[PDB]
Amino acid sequence: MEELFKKHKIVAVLRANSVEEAKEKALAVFRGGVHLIEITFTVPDADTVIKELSFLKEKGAIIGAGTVTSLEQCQKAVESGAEFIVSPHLDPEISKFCKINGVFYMPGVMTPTELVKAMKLGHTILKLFPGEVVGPQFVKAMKGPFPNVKFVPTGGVNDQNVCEWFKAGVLAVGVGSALVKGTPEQVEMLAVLFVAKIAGCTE
Amino acid sequence: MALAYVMLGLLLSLLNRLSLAAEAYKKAIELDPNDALAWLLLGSVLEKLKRLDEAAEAYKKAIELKPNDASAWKELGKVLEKLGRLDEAAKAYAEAIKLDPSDAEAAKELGKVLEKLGQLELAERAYQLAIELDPN
Repeated sequence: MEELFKKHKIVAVLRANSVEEAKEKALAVFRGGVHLIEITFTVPDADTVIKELSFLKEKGAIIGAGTVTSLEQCQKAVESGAEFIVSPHLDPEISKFCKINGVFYMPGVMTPTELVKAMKLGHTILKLFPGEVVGPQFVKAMKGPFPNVKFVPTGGVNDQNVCEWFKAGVLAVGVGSALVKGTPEQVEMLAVLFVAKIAGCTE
Repeated sequence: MALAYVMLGLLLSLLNRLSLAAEAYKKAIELDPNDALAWLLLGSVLEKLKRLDEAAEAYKKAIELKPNDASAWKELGKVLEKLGRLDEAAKAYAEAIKLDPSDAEAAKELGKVLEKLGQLELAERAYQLAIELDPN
Protein backbone atom coordinates (compact mmCIF):
# COMPACT_ATOMS: atom_id res chain seq x y z
CA MET A 1 0.00 0.00 0.00
CA GLU A 2 2.96 2.29 0.67
CA GLU A 3 4.07 1.58 -2.90
CA LEU A 4 0.76 3.02 -4.14
CA PHE A 5 0.80 6.06 -1.84
CA LYS A 6 4.24 6.91 -3.23
CA LYS A 7 2.91 6.18 -6.74
CA HIS A 8 -0.27 8.26 -7.05
CA LYS A 9 0.49 10.73 -4.20
CA ILE A 10 -3.18 11.81 -3.84
CA VAL A 11 -6.14 10.33 -1.95
CA ALA A 12 -9.79 11.33 -2.42
CA VAL A 13 -11.52 11.73 0.95
CA LEU A 14 -15.05 11.12 -0.34
CA ARG A 15 -18.03 12.31 1.69
CA ALA A 16 -21.62 12.10 0.45
CA ASN A 17 -25.23 11.80 1.58
CA SER A 18 -26.27 8.67 -0.34
CA VAL A 19 -24.91 5.58 -2.06
CA GLU A 20 -25.94 7.02 -5.44
CA GLU A 21 -24.04 10.23 -4.66
CA ALA A 22 -20.86 8.53 -3.41
CA LYS A 23 -20.72 6.16 -6.39
CA GLU A 24 -21.07 8.97 -8.93
CA LYS A 25 -18.36 11.07 -7.27
CA ALA A 26 -15.99 8.09 -7.04
CA LEU A 27 -16.36 7.39 -10.76
CA ALA A 28 -15.64 11.03 -11.64
CA VAL A 29 -12.62 11.04 -9.30
CA PHE A 30 -11.20 7.93 -10.97
CA ARG A 31 -11.87 9.28 -14.47
CA GLY A 32 -9.96 12.40 -13.43
CA GLY A 33 -6.83 10.35 -12.71
CA VAL A 34 -6.97 9.87 -8.92
CA HIS A 35 -6.64 6.15 -8.21
CA LEU A 36 -6.66 6.22 -4.38
CA ILE A 37 -10.28 6.72 -3.28
CA GLU A 38 -11.18 6.84 0.42
CA ILE A 39 -14.88 6.16 1.02
CA THR A 40 -15.76 7.77 4.34
CA PHE A 41 -18.12 6.01 6.73
CA THR A 42 -20.18 9.18 7.19
CA VAL A 43 -21.78 8.11 3.90
CA PRO A 44 -24.93 6.06 4.64
CA ASP A 45 -24.12 2.41 3.89
CA ALA A 46 -20.47 3.11 3.11
CA ASP A 47 -19.81 -0.64 3.00
CA THR A 48 -22.37 -0.93 0.20
CA VAL A 49 -20.57 1.84 -1.70
CA ILE A 50 -17.20 0.08 -1.41
CA LYS A 51 -18.60 -3.28 -2.52
CA GLU A 52 -20.55 -1.80 -5.44
CA LEU A 53 -17.28 -0.22 -6.66
CA SER A 54 -15.55 -3.61 -6.93
CA PHE A 55 -15.53 -3.26 -10.73
CA LEU A 56 -13.21 -0.24 -10.52
CA LYS A 57 -10.51 -2.45 -8.99
CA GLU A 58 -10.32 -4.21 -12.37
CA LYS A 59 -9.60 -0.85 -14.01
CA GLY A 60 -6.85 -0.22 -11.46
CA ALA A 61 -8.54 1.68 -8.64
CA ILE A 62 -7.86 1.36 -4.91
CA ILE A 63 -11.09 1.59 -2.89
CA GLY A 64 -10.72 2.08 0.85
CA ALA A 65 -12.66 3.08 3.94
CA GLY A 66 -12.38 6.40 5.75
CA THR A 67 -13.58 7.86 9.03
CA VAL A 68 -13.58 4.45 10.72
CA THR A 69 -14.42 5.15 14.36
CA SER A 70 -15.42 1.72 15.74
CA LEU A 71 -14.37 -1.91 15.44
CA GLU A 72 -17.86 -2.88 14.27
CA GLN A 73 -17.40 -0.37 11.44
CA CYS A 74 -14.05 -1.95 10.56
CA GLN A 75 -15.48 -5.39 9.75
CA LYS A 76 -18.17 -4.00 7.44
CA ALA A 77 -15.35 -2.16 5.67
CA VAL A 78 -13.01 -5.15 5.36
CA GLU A 79 -15.84 -7.57 4.54
CA SER A 80 -17.12 -5.21 1.84
CA GLY A 81 -13.73 -5.25 0.11
CA ALA A 82 -11.84 -2.24 1.43
CA GLU A 83 -8.14 -2.31 0.55
CA PHE A 84 -7.02 0.21 3.20
CA ILE A 85 -8.61 1.49 6.42
CA VAL A 86 -8.37 5.16 7.44
CA SER A 87 -9.44 6.88 10.66
CA PRO A 88 -9.10 10.47 11.90
CA HIS A 89 -7.93 9.17 15.30
CA LEU A 90 -5.58 6.57 16.75
CA ASP A 91 -7.43 3.45 17.89
CA PRO A 92 -5.44 0.54 19.36
CA GLU A 93 -8.13 -2.10 18.81
CA ILE A 94 -8.58 -1.13 15.15
CA SER A 95 -4.82 -1.14 14.56
CA LYS A 96 -4.52 -4.70 15.89
CA PHE A 97 -7.75 -5.60 14.08
CA CYS A 98 -6.39 -4.69 10.64
CA LYS A 99 -3.04 -6.16 11.73
CA ILE A 100 -4.36 -9.72 11.89
CA ASN A 101 -6.89 -9.43 9.05
CA GLY A 102 -4.06 -8.34 6.75
CA VAL A 103 -5.34 -4.86 5.83
CA PHE A 104 -3.28 -1.67 5.87
CA TYR A 105 -4.35 0.83 8.53
CA MET A 106 -3.62 4.56 8.74
CA PRO A 107 -4.53 6.12 12.11
CA GLY A 108 -5.14 9.80 12.73
CA VAL A 109 -2.36 11.58 14.61
CA MET A 110 -1.86 15.20 15.69
CA THR A 111 0.58 15.04 18.64
CA PRO A 112 4.13 13.64 18.90
CA THR A 113 2.88 11.46 21.77
CA GLU A 114 0.14 9.97 19.60
CA LEU A 115 2.68 9.32 16.85
CA VAL A 116 4.84 7.41 19.34
CA LYS A 117 1.78 5.43 20.44
CA ALA A 118 1.15 4.55 16.79
CA MET A 119 4.82 3.71 16.16
CA LYS A 120 4.71 1.24 19.06
CA LEU A 121 1.82 -0.45 17.23
CA GLY A 122 4.00 -0.79 14.11
CA HIS A 123 2.68 2.13 12.05
CA THR A 124 5.30 4.05 10.07
CA ILE A 125 2.71 5.83 7.89
CA LEU A 126 0.35 8.18 9.73
CA LYS A 127 -2.59 10.39 8.81
CA LEU A 128 -1.91 13.96 9.95
CA PHE A 129 -5.42 15.16 10.80
CA PRO A 130 -6.17 18.01 10.80
CA GLY A 131 -3.25 19.37 8.75
CA GLU A 132 -5.24 22.61 8.70
CA VAL A 133 -3.91 23.31 12.21
CA VAL A 134 -0.49 21.70 12.66
CA GLY A 135 0.80 22.83 9.26
CA PRO A 136 3.77 21.60 7.23
CA GLN A 137 6.20 22.76 9.93
CA PHE A 138 4.84 19.87 12.01
CA VAL A 139 6.07 17.40 9.38
CA LYS A 140 9.47 19.12 9.30
CA ALA A 141 9.78 19.04 13.10
CA MET A 142 9.18 15.27 13.08
CA LYS A 143 11.82 14.46 10.44
CA GLY A 144 14.51 14.96 13.08
CA PRO A 145 13.55 12.68 15.97
CA PHE A 146 11.36 10.40 13.79
CA PRO A 147 13.13 10.07 10.42
CA ASN A 148 11.45 6.73 9.60
CA VAL A 149 7.96 8.30 9.75
CA LYS A 150 5.89 9.26 6.70
CA PHE A 151 2.79 11.45 6.78
CA VAL A 152 -0.42 11.83 4.78
CA PRO A 153 -2.08 15.15 5.67
CA THR A 154 -5.84 15.58 5.39
CA GLY A 155 -8.00 18.65 5.88
CA GLY A 156 -6.62 22.03 4.89
CA VAL A 157 -4.93 20.80 1.69
CA ASN A 158 -5.71 22.74 -1.49
CA ASP A 159 -3.95 23.56 -4.75
CA GLN A 160 -2.43 26.63 -3.06
CA ASN A 161 -0.49 24.81 -0.31
CA VAL A 162 -0.05 21.36 -1.88
CA CYS A 163 3.51 22.33 -2.79
CA GLU A 164 3.99 23.47 0.82
CA TRP A 165 3.11 19.98 2.06
CA PHE A 166 5.31 18.06 -0.38
CA LYS A 167 8.18 20.46 0.33
CA ALA A 168 8.02 19.40 3.99
CA GLY A 169 8.40 15.78 2.86
CA VAL A 170 4.93 14.25 3.06
CA LEU A 171 4.25 10.90 1.41
CA ALA A 172 0.81 11.67 -0.07
CA VAL A 173 -2.04 14.11 0.54
CA GLY A 174 -5.76 13.63 1.14
CA VAL A 175 -8.20 16.10 -0.40
CA GLY A 176 -11.85 16.44 0.57
CA SER A 177 -14.24 19.16 -0.58
CA ALA A 178 -11.57 20.83 -2.73
CA LEU A 179 -11.79 17.81 -5.09
CA VAL A 180 -15.04 15.96 -4.40
CA LYS A 181 -17.50 18.87 -4.10
CA GLY A 182 -19.29 19.49 -7.39
CA THR A 183 -20.94 17.91 -10.41
CA PRO A 184 -19.43 14.80 -12.06
CA GLU A 185 -17.92 17.14 -14.67
CA GLN A 186 -16.60 19.54 -12.02
CA VAL A 187 -15.27 16.64 -9.93
CA GLU A 188 -13.49 15.06 -12.90
CA MET A 189 -12.04 18.45 -13.87
CA LEU A 190 -10.97 19.15 -10.28
CA ALA A 191 -9.17 15.79 -10.14
CA VAL A 192 -7.25 16.48 -13.36
CA LEU A 193 -6.20 19.92 -12.13
CA PHE A 194 -5.01 18.50 -8.80
CA VAL A 195 -3.14 15.67 -10.55
CA ALA A 196 -1.37 18.18 -12.79
CA LYS A 197 -0.73 20.48 -9.82
CA ILE A 198 0.91 17.71 -7.78
CA ALA A 199 2.85 16.62 -10.87
CA GLY A 200 4.28 20.14 -10.82
CA CYS A 201 5.05 19.98 -7.11
CA THR A 202 6.96 16.67 -7.31
CA GLU A 203 9.30 17.48 -10.19
CA MET B 1 6.70 7.01 -50.69
CA ALA B 2 4.26 7.97 -47.93
CA LEU B 3 6.89 10.17 -46.27
CA ALA B 4 7.74 11.57 -49.72
CA TYR B 5 4.25 13.00 -50.18
CA VAL B 6 4.35 14.18 -46.56
CA MET B 7 7.61 15.98 -47.31
CA LEU B 8 5.94 17.34 -50.45
CA GLY B 9 3.00 18.58 -48.39
CA LEU B 10 5.45 20.16 -45.95
CA LEU B 11 7.36 22.08 -48.63
CA LEU B 12 4.05 23.22 -50.13
CA SER B 13 3.13 24.56 -46.68
CA LEU B 14 6.45 26.41 -46.37
CA LEU B 15 5.43 28.32 -49.51
CA ASN B 16 1.88 28.86 -48.14
CA ARG B 17 0.25 26.73 -50.87
CA LEU B 18 -1.94 25.21 -48.19
CA SER B 19 -4.73 23.72 -50.32
CA LEU B 20 -2.17 21.96 -52.51
CA ALA B 21 -0.35 20.84 -49.35
CA ALA B 22 -3.56 19.28 -48.00
CA GLU B 23 -3.91 17.37 -51.28
CA ALA B 24 -0.37 16.05 -50.80
CA TYR B 25 -1.11 14.96 -47.22
CA LYS B 26 -4.26 13.29 -48.58
CA LYS B 27 -2.20 11.31 -51.10
CA ALA B 28 0.22 10.25 -48.36
CA ILE B 29 -2.75 9.05 -46.29
CA GLU B 30 -4.00 7.11 -49.32
CA LEU B 31 -0.58 5.44 -49.39
CA ASP B 32 -0.28 4.67 -45.65
CA PRO B 33 -3.61 5.00 -43.80
CA ASN B 34 -1.74 4.71 -40.48
CA ASP B 35 0.66 7.63 -41.09
CA ALA B 36 -0.13 9.54 -37.91
CA LEU B 37 2.23 12.32 -38.99
CA ALA B 38 0.28 12.85 -42.22
CA TRP B 39 -3.02 12.97 -40.33
CA LEU B 40 -1.73 15.52 -37.80
CA LEU B 41 -0.18 17.70 -40.51
CA LEU B 42 -3.38 17.52 -42.56
CA GLY B 43 -5.43 18.71 -39.59
CA SER B 44 -3.05 21.63 -39.08
CA VAL B 45 -3.35 22.66 -42.74
CA LEU B 46 -7.15 22.29 -42.73
CA GLU B 47 -7.27 24.36 -39.54
CA LYS B 48 -5.29 27.09 -41.30
CA LEU B 49 -7.64 26.77 -44.30
CA LYS B 50 -10.58 27.01 -41.84
CA ARG B 51 -11.96 23.62 -42.86
CA LEU B 52 -12.67 23.23 -39.18
CA ASP B 53 -14.82 20.11 -38.77
CA GLU B 54 -12.70 18.46 -41.46
CA ALA B 55 -9.60 19.32 -39.42
CA ALA B 56 -11.07 17.96 -36.18
CA GLU B 57 -11.81 14.73 -38.05
CA ALA B 58 -8.15 14.52 -39.10
CA TYR B 59 -6.98 15.33 -35.56
CA LYS B 60 -9.19 12.55 -34.19
CA LYS B 61 -7.80 10.11 -36.76
CA ALA B 62 -4.23 10.95 -35.75
CA ILE B 63 -5.01 10.69 -32.03
CA GLU B 64 -6.45 7.22 -32.64
CA LEU B 65 -2.98 6.26 -33.94
CA LYS B 66 -0.97 8.27 -31.37
CA PRO B 67 -3.06 8.08 -28.17
CA ASN B 68 -0.52 10.06 -26.12
CA ASP B 69 0.33 13.15 -28.18
CA ALA B 70 -0.23 16.21 -25.99
CA SER B 71 0.11 18.69 -28.86
CA ALA B 72 -2.42 16.70 -30.92
CA TRP B 73 -5.02 16.80 -28.14
CA LYS B 74 -4.20 20.49 -27.69
CA GLU B 75 -4.65 21.38 -31.36
CA LEU B 76 -7.92 19.43 -31.31
CA GLY B 77 -8.98 21.69 -28.46
CA LYS B 78 -8.17 24.72 -30.61
CA VAL B 79 -10.44 23.50 -33.41
CA LEU B 80 -13.26 22.48 -31.06
CA GLU B 81 -13.13 25.90 -29.40
CA LYS B 82 -13.27 27.61 -32.81
CA LEU B 83 -16.18 25.30 -33.67
CA GLY B 84 -18.02 26.29 -30.47
CA ARG B 85 -17.94 22.84 -28.82
CA LEU B 86 -16.70 24.16 -25.49
CA ASP B 87 -17.47 20.90 -23.66
CA GLU B 88 -15.52 18.84 -26.20
CA ALA B 89 -12.66 21.35 -26.18
CA ALA B 90 -12.45 21.30 -22.38
CA LYS B 91 -12.26 17.49 -22.38
CA ALA B 92 -9.60 17.58 -25.11
CA TYR B 93 -7.53 20.20 -23.28
CA ALA B 94 -7.88 18.09 -20.12
CA GLU B 95 -6.49 15.03 -21.93
CA ALA B 96 -3.57 17.14 -23.17
CA ILE B 97 -2.83 18.30 -19.62
CA LYS B 98 -3.13 14.74 -18.29
CA LEU B 99 -0.48 13.80 -20.87
CA ASP B 100 1.79 16.84 -20.35
CA PRO B 101 1.14 18.72 -17.08
CA SER B 102 3.79 21.26 -18.19
CA ASP B 103 1.81 22.56 -21.20
CA ALA B 104 1.21 26.20 -20.29
CA GLU B 105 -0.72 26.81 -23.53
CA ALA B 106 -3.14 23.96 -22.85
CA ALA B 107 -3.72 25.19 -19.29
CA LYS B 108 -4.40 28.79 -20.33
CA GLU B 109 -6.65 27.72 -23.21
CA LEU B 110 -8.55 25.41 -20.85
CA GLY B 111 -9.10 28.39 -18.55
CA LYS B 112 -10.46 30.40 -21.48
CA VAL B 113 -12.82 27.59 -22.51
CA LEU B 114 -13.97 26.93 -18.93
CA GLU B 115 -14.52 30.66 -18.34
CA LYS B 116 -16.62 30.85 -21.51
CA LEU B 117 -18.52 27.76 -20.35
CA GLY B 118 -19.23 29.39 -16.97
CA GLN B 119 -16.95 27.33 -14.69
CA LEU B 120 -15.32 30.29 -12.98
CA GLU B 121 -13.98 28.00 -10.24
CA LEU B 122 -12.30 25.58 -12.65
CA ALA B 123 -11.06 28.35 -14.96
CA GLU B 124 -9.33 30.19 -12.12
CA ARG B 125 -7.58 26.95 -11.16
CA ALA B 126 -6.45 26.50 -14.76
CA TYR B 127 -5.27 30.12 -14.98
CA GLN B 128 -3.21 29.78 -11.79
CA LEU B 129 -1.77 26.59 -13.30
CA ALA B 130 -0.69 28.46 -16.43
CA ILE B 131 0.82 31.28 -14.36
CA GLU B 132 2.91 28.80 -12.37
CA LEU B 133 4.14 27.12 -15.56
CA ASP B 134 4.91 30.22 -17.64
CA PRO B 135 6.68 32.79 -15.41
CA ASN B 136 5.97 35.57 -17.93
